[PDB]
Amino acid sequence: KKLFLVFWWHMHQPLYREPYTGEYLLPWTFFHAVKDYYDMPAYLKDFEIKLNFNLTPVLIDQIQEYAQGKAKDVFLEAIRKDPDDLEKEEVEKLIEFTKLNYEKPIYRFERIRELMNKEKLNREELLDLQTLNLLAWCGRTLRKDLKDLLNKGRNYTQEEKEYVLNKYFEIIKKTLSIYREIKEEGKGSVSTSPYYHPLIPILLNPNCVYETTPNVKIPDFAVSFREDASKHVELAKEKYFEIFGEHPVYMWPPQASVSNEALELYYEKGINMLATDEVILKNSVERASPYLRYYFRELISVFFRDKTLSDLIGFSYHAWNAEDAVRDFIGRLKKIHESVDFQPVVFVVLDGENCWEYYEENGIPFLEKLYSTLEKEEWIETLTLEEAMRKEDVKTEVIESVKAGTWFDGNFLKWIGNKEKNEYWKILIEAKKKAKNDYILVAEGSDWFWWQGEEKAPFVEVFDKLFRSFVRRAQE
Ligand SMILES: OC[C@H]1O[C@H](O[C@H]2[C@H](O)[C@@H](O)[C@@H](O[C@H]3[C@H](O)[C@@H](O)[C@@H](O[C@H]4[C@H](O)[C@@H](O)[C@@H](O[C@H]5[C@H](O)[C@@H](O)[C@@H](O[C@H]6[C@H](O)[C@@H](O)[C@@H](O)O[C@@H]6CO)O[C@@H]5CO)O[C@@H]4CO)O[C@@H]3CO)O[C@@H]2CO)[C@H](O)[C@@H](O)[C@@H]1O
Ligand SMILES: OC[C@H]1O[C@H](O[C@H]2[C@H](O)[C@@H](O)[C@@H](O[C@H]3[C@H](O)[C@@H](O)[C@@H](O[C@H]4[C@H](O)[C@@H](O)[C@@H](O[C@H]5[C@H](O)[C@@H](O)[C@@H](O)O[C@@H]5CO)O[C@@H]4CO)O[C@@H]3CO)O[C@@H]2CO)[C@H](O)[C@@H](O)[C@@H]1O
Repeated sequence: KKLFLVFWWHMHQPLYREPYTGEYLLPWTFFHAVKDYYDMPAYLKDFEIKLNFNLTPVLIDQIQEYAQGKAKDVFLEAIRKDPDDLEKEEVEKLIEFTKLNYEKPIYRFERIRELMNKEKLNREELLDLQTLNLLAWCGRTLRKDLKDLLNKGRNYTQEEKEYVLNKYFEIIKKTLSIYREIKEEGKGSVSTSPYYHPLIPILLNPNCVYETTPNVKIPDFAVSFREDASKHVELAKEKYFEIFGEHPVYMWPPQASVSNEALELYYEKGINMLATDEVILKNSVERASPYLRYYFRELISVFFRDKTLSDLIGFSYHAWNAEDAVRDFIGRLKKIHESVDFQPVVFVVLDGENCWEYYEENGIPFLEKLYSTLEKEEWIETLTLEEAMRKEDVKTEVIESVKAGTWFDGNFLKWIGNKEKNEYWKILIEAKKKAKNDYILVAEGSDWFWWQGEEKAPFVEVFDKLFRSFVRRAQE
């Protein structure tokens, strides 16, 4: 009697490339590529487990541009420059970026504390500021290789900074290939999402938000987004085919977001399985175990993730010692194993790149110990998405209707419903009536709405500039 454990690590970045200047206005794709996007599937070279990955097509597009050397990244240009050539604005952005990340354990360099307590920075201090920002984002693979430079902690030279930069781009150049390799070798399945990570249920039917928040105000959706929702899925299939050589049969719905109409669209586009959140299961069916494979109207398979286990990794274990955390996780899995007489399927699904920066040493002690311990428990079998879809010795159930929602409180309020987020939908609705190209699809990404209408925070004005630029470019 095994416990079937399925990790599904979701990787995504919205499009940071401004269409009039061609510049990447934030560096987050670069930094998560060098820190997480190669390294997370690279664990499979050292550990004999299965791990699965979602790659959004807009993320793939950007990884390709960085690998090809065509991304003009304005933040990275300020890192690369000799400090004598830095503009004041570039120094301010570098300071602000450091202050944003200052308390994360991956920024735990004593020299960073020294630099942020200086009234004025000279050339050698700016070089350290540049290089330590780079090295803070070092991934597991190069943390071994650059150990000498990482332990120095200070007094970096321009030659050393450039050496780090070169190694980082080598990692990026190898990134799509490792996903293809682990897929071909049967070490994991790779899924994708509708192209720019939109909220498919709202595009199909904005009235679905009322199934969970009846009091919400939404704008007048005077134009149909139903064909765009189809296009997000179809273009994603095409990009996935280019990279991996088949049409994707698994997709991760952005924000775990589903609805009856969205599940029908996924089915019509040939998707055979997806996962969503336990809250939607609880919202939709009174008696429902999350350890079964569900069939929605016998059209498409659905798994509901184990929210507790996913949130332990996403929110709890960064504050723990690595062995405390792994013992706790294994203990919980054992309690599941002993709590039922069938073989449960346990889906652990969360973002694959956003939690590690809060862990000691980028979560490498935690993941190395977790994966080492998992692979040695005879009662746990980690599965690919393909194996979880096809496994016969699993329990199964039919469901006929779900209540539309997301993994954020089961509802859509993080993307719609207040004055500021509604104004973005209004801009998009008016833009859609006049849209001439696929930049309207870029503007439909969920990320723009997530950041809008929150309390002010550094750099979020850039998301607004991007969104509004895509909206304008869509009409030309
Ligand atoms: O603000 C202070 C904050 O600091 C830390 O949080 C940071 C976190 O450690 C880091 O991983 C990242 O979080 C990312 C995350 O990695 C992504 O996967 C993504 O999270 C989504 C998540 O996977 C989904 O399950 C869903 O999360 C829901 C939960 O299911 C709800 O239970 C609720 O979670 C709260 C949880 O119950 C509490 O124990 C507490 O830890 O706080 C949790 C969040 O408030 O709400 C969330 C939805 O917010 O949806 C997620 C969003 O798509 O995205 C995350 C970032 O949004 O960044 C965190 C900094 O924001 C520390 O862990 C926290 O305890 C602390 O409160
Ligand atoms: O009120 C302020 C706010 O403060 C804190 O947030 C700040 C972060 O700590 C800080 O790092 C920075 O956040 C950056 C982030 O680091 C950067 O990577 C980028 O985020 C990307 C994700 O990396 C990417 O995966 C994708 O995330 C999706 C994800 O795929 C999806 O599944 C789901 O989880 O939604 C995510 C959002 O759509 O896209 C985002 C970009 O959209 O950009 C971030 C912003 O620059 O800045 C934060 C704000 O200052 C606390 O986290 C927070 O709770 C407080 O609300």
